[PDB]
Amino acid sequence: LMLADAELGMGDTTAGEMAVQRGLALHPGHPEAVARLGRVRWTQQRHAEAAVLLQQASDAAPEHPGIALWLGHALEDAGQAEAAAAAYTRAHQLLPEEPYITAQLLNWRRRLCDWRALDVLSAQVRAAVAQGVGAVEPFAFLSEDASAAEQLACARTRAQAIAASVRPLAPTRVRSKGPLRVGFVSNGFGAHPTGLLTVALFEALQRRQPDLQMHLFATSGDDGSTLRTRLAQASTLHDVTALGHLATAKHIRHHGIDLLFDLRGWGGGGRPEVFALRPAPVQVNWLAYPGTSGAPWMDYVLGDAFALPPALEPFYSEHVLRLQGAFQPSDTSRVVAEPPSRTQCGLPEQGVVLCCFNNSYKLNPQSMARMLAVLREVPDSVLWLLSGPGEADARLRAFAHAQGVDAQRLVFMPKLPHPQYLARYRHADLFLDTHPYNAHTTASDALWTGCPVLTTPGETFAARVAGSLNHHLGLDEMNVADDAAFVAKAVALASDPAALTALHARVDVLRRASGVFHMDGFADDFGALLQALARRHGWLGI
Ligand SMILES: O=c1ccn([C@@H]2O[C@H](COP(=O)(O)CP(=O)(O)O)[C@@H](O)[C@H]2O)c(=O)[nH]1
Repeated sequence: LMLADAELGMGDTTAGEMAVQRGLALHPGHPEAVARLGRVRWTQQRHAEAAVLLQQASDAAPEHPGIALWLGHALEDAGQAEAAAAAYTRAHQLLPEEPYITAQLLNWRRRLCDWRALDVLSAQVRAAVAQGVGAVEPFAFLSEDASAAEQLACARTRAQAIAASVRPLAPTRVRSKGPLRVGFVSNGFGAHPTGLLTVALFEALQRRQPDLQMHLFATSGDDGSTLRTRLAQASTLHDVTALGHLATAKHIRHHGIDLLFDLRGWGGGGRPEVFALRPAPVQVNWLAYPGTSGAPWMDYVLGDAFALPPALEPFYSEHVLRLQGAFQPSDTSRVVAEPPSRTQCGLPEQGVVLCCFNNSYKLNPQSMARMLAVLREVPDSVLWLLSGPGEADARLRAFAHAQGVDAQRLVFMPKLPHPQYLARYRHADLFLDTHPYNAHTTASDALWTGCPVLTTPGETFAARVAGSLNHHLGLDEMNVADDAAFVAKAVALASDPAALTALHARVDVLRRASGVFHMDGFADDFGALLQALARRHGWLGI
């Protein structure tokens, strides 16, 4: 059992199982034992079986904390959202002081739009980051009202834990001579944000920057998307799913990558330990983790003048590089299809449709309140949202009612295949952004379909992304100072269709004319920046 933990700790789940099972062989029905078995299952990804057992073991010892949290982990990944929440609750009841349970609880509550004791929970996670302690996940922490400084703190602490338990590969340099090898590590190469944002760029680079060798290190297998196949077509895609961290790192070294981009990085399925092994001489943070890595192994972050302005530099560990337009490319080959009718989409046939298709953890009391206030001031408006996990949708219905709006004014879109979800935007009149974690991919999606995005650019990179897209498009009037200006601008537009029509017209002009959706230009800018970076590190060219 002690043995079994070490065996499980090591990775040998089968030997782990064998040990545990002999443990149970002694006292059948025992909490401490029954739980480890369920943890084997969880590790083995037999997630429904993990939860049966941890429920047996939880029920026999309603008081171990310990076991409660582990049952949460298992119920989370088994898609039993509300029950996983109820388990983290208990684990928090038993140990209110442990800023490792609180962090997992808070995050799971944001994702279910459960806001009980939110501020008290957030404070305790922020306290934990200020001493950290250290538990706290930098991705989850993005959802909090913390400053750039606090996110950095959270990220270092997490980075230090990794850098301590890893020995870097032998240092190497950028080749002085020959075509530059450029590498990108992601689990999202396919029908995922990363694949979706980068695909038209890679095809543009393949055509326009022949002196750069693109390499994609995919930490996920083929999902059968046209994205994965296009990405494969436009580069050398290496499937490294199932290689451990070190073998992944060695495989990047084997290919002699000069510049290596981390697309995810604190992400969730991200392999930051691969970066921690420094397989490439220059390592860049870009695009799909909207914050600092906080990490000694990351040389650079790639941003832009708006989303990462001079006043944000003190709060990055990386050195800051900027593109000449927005940091964010997108799939400009996408023909947005026509949606079903409004009725077929749950929408009324008349009425202004305000929408926000953001992830549930981005929808907080502040972002919701201000969307709801727009609805109160605009008679026949409707609010169109992504349907969310567990009972998320019902909690927002109750909150709308509490905020003095008819709950039936909220329409919840089920998750759709990307081409179908994209088409939904043609029914939307205005996209209402979230704070402090902006719409990112979803804002690019919205604008590409022709739907304007209203945002309140904040003080962190993650609260400035929507506003960068507006800024680089020329839509400055859609970046407003605060909640009051937000509700006012939206109300102004929603209650005057002629101005609204003019705005859609304006977005169409600016869509075609600005550099924002010009992936050829993006490729030339990106490539030139890569080349100039490489010469700064001794590349002589060719
Ligand atoms: O019904 C849907 C809903 C969402 N998306 C896609 O879900 C993704 C946005 O999800 P994220 O919040 O994890 C990524 P971000 O925070 O970096 O912006 C995009 O790929 C959307 O096109 C769909 O394709 N269909």
